[PDB]
Amino acid sequence: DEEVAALVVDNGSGMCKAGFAGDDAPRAVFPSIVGRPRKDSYVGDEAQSKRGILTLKYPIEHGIVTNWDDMEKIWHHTFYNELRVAPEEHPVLLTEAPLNPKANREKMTQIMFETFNTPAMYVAIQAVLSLYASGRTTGIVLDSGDGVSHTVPIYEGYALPHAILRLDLAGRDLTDYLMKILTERGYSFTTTEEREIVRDIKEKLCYVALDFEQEMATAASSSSLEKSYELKDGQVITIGNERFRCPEALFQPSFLGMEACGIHETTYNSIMKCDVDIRKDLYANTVLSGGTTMYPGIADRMQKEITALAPSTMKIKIIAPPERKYSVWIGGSILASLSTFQQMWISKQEYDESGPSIVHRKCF
Ligand SMILES: Nc1ncnc2c1ncn2[C@@H]1O[C@H](COP(=O)(O)OP(=O)(O)O)[C@@H](O)[C@H]1O
Repeated sequence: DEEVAALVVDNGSGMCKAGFAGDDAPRAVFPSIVGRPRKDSYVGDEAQSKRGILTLKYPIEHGIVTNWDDMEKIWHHTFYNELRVAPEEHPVLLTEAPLNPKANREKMTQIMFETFNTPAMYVAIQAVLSLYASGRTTGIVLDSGDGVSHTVPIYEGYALPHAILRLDLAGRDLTDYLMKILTERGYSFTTTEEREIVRDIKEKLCYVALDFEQEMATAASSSSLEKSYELKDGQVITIGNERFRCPEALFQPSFLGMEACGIHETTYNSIMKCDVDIRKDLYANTVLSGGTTMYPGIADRMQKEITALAPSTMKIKIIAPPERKYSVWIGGSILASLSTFQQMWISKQEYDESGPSIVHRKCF
């Protein structure tokens, strides 16, 4: 091979995924955190491990970069610590959130070429990459991560900004809600350490009920839905209706005091904002992505809820890839490996010729 490996870096609100184009999975995943004492800067797992003696910062808390100084440190960490490569020696494909401000796109571009001296780079919308990973160029993606969720209609490879909806309800909120209802049950999960334990309980024992009320009735009259969970100190606790009550908040945000529409309604509203001529393509190609869409039963629940909102004559299909937790990264690996994509990279030459603003033309 003549070309060096290209890098794929998925910038997540909670976890960053990094690896090499062509691979089937990211080589590294770490917390999008930077910490400094209350070694001068700590990034990733280490910052989390030593959070006791540090003040943590979340530079991309809700999907959008808010502090470029710390984001630069996360990227430095990604190259030198996680992937152990020199960025000046590899093209880099970066991901961005839907509705990312134009100025931010230019900033990312300038930093890659001027700070890291990348030989080439490109930036793609997360939702679009997930759609690519599913083998489609048209459809609507419901991306629910750690600090944010989005419904992104995509037609022929292009996201439709006017129809994109943002929901400030995701994995983080669900974890805290589970801590709250488990505490109401009689336990006590309130500390940061306990938040990590509940996050684990959430990822392992929660599920989306097909019918909330029926599930609540079953849990109230029997122990058939109860599951045991063992804490590190040996204590075994019981999780009952909390298993499905937690993710139910995605469909009924009021449980969290939020007036926002649930994910099914948000998906429907996005589709309705698109040209009537492509709505059927979206209904027939609703793809789920992100860690928060991993709950067992979520696909069937979405199918049921969307069917209730859409015309009776509409064909509804929910696609839930088993590997959807990393579909963004995988889509990037696929894209960066495409023969026709090689001409699309922004080269250092092109950057020197046109400057940061070239990103709008090259990465439309
Ligand atoms: N199996 C699972 N069930 C439910 N939630 C999960 C599961 N696996 C991961 N999560 C949650 O998904 C979120 C992270 O997903 P991700 O798409 O990586 O987000 P981001 O890109 O914003 O960091 C976290 O809140 C995590 O707890």
